[PDB]
Amino acid sequence: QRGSSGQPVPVSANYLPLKGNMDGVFKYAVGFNPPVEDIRSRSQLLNEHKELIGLTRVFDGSTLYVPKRICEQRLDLMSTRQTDGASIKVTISLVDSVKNRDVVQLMNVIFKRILRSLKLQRIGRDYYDANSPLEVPQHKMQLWPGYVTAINRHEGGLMLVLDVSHRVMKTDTALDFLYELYAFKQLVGSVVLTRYNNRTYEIDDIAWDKNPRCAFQDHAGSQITFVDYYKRAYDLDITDLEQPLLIHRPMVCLVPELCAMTGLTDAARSDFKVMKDLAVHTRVPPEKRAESFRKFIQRLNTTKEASELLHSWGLVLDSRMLDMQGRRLPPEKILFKHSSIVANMEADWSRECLKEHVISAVSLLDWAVLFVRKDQGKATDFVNMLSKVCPPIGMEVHEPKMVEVVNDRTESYLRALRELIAPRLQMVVIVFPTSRDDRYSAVKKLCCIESPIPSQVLIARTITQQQKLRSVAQKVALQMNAKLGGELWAVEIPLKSCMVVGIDVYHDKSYGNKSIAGFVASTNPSFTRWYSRTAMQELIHELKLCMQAALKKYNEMNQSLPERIIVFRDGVGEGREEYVSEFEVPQFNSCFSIFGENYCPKLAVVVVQKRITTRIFGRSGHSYDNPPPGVIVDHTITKSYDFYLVSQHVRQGTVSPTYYRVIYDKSGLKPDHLQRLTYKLTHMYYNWPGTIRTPAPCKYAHKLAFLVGKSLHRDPAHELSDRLFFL
RNA sequence: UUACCAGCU
Ligand SMILES: [Mg+2]
Ligand SMILES: [Mg+2]
Repeated sequence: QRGSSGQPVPVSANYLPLKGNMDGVFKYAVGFNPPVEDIRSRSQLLNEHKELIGLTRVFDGSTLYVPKRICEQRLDLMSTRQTDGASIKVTISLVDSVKNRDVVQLMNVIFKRILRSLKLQRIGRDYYDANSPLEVPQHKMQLWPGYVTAINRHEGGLMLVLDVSHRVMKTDTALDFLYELYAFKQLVGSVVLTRYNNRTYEIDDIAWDKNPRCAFQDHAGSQITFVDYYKRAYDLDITDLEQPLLIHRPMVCLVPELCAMTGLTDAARSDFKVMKDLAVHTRVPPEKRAESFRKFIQRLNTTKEASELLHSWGLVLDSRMLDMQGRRLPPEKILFKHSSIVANMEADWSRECLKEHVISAVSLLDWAVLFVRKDQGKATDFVNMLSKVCPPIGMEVHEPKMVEVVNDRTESYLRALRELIAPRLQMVVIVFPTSRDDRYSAVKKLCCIESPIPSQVLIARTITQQQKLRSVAQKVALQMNAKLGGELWAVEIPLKSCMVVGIDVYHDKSYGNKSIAGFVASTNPSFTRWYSRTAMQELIHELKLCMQAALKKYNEMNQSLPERIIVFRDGVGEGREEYVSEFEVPQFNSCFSIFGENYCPKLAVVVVQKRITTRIFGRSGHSYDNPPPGVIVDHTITKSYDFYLVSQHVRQGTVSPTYYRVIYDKSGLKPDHLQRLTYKLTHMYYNWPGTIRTPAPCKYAHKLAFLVGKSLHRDPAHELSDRLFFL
């Protein structure tokens, strides 16, 4: 159940083993007979009685945890001492000491209280400070240091995972952002925080119907206005008598004039200046992240309340992150038509791809170019450069059919497109003056669904003379050759008569929560051509037909049927992993089996997760740095047949590994032959020459899902299923 | 869309 083929590397991970003083805590169950009545009463009486008997604890309704046995193991109190004056029969019953399963929740509560002791606020699911900000003053911004803490049971033991996060908050006030707007979707996700009390509330509604003159209830129903209360409490005022307000449901009202938005808005997401200004702060190298880790753990063991609480619960934690032994997979041989290039440590061959011929090239006897009269010169020079650069890379290209669209609007483009495309024509390229998503969507709708024509769209800006021409032509020629059903490079995959399948779902709130599911399955021994389908429903029953159709395509192409079927599942949360095993695997097992006669394929189902809080650093001596791409971590953190792989190379900052969780293995593949396989599949992406994060079938499936949900909104035509039209 | 990684009120 463990990999075995790879040279070991020294690595480390942001984890803290917690000492095993677990057995001490004893559990008491509480019982209340006559009134019951909720917590206010439960807290009061339990407080008094159990405090005389003992101190500390957690009591969530019925269960109660205390480190020591109560002075009486069974104790009965008979007085509610409430306003009514009735009686309550308190029944304390000691049960075992603590279950192995139940310790995790207890230490979770304890550590969240510990972190609250340090003055750190809890925003989102994260713990951020509010008195030590890194500040970028250009665009009214800064960063708040943050710690992403979680106590969970991993195979190594009861482990606290720590991770340094940063949360952008704007010095500008919500009133100024509203003035800029003069946006229901944007604010609801953001957790807007108040400035006067430095308290944080997730926002739900943005209501301008209400007015500040309306006064909220307080002091037993007395109506007091917001401005008077804020002046009395926090010593500030609201300048605007009439203003929009924000609503959060626990009736909580937030005033924009004192509210500063956290997070970065969609306009800020698009604006490149904001991203590049933030990146130097938010993106942290590995050495500074290690230094922040050791500063945090030094801070935790020095403050008074935190130091006392840990010894009160009798747990002492290590003083440094965990060290471990990952293994580096050998670099793989990337195979071009007439030469082979072994990728460097950076795992990039973008320069080399320019100078070598593609494996199999669809000779461009004819292709078309649409353009506007303004960019006619741009189109001509681009076509000339493209014709110049193609013969070096093996493709053979002829001069196009050039059509000048009457107007830049998409409708004229469509009117030309219907007449232009023919069964003979292999591809159409399009010139665009402005980058607008609707025009791209209409073009891709015609090209993918309504008519079977692969196509490429180019906005004018990237082709505005200078040295843009060579780079853009060389990075568009390969994309065109990939869209024409031709392969650029290859790697040697030992697996024979295997059909790797990649499933990833793109949750789109806009399109009625359709949960667009991708489905990409190889149809070649060399894993260079693919069959693409997409399943959508309001997945359960469309995956059936997608899988049967893919099996039929493989049978049509290879005159056989596969013995192995490897399924990589993405887009599923950590909680819902068991749901997939319960409901999806048996359905697949029966569904392809029933069609045909006595056909039983193996179905290896592996779940892939990108968003994780685990970090793997490397060292050689004392300095902490990023590990080279291609390192596996399979032991001491992995639980029940999983592993971690680093495959991406980052120019600035640290690497985020990828989690792989084998939820159902019946294929007979070794864990090592699956690890190496999913590493080799990482180089199979034809848009980026080099490695990526997620395996190539899953990345293709994610792009297919994104294209179908964001742009096409329907099923791409079955004619283009064989071609990677979505690249 | 040239292309990869981010009590409060
Ligand atoms: Mg994911
Ligand atoms: Mg593309």
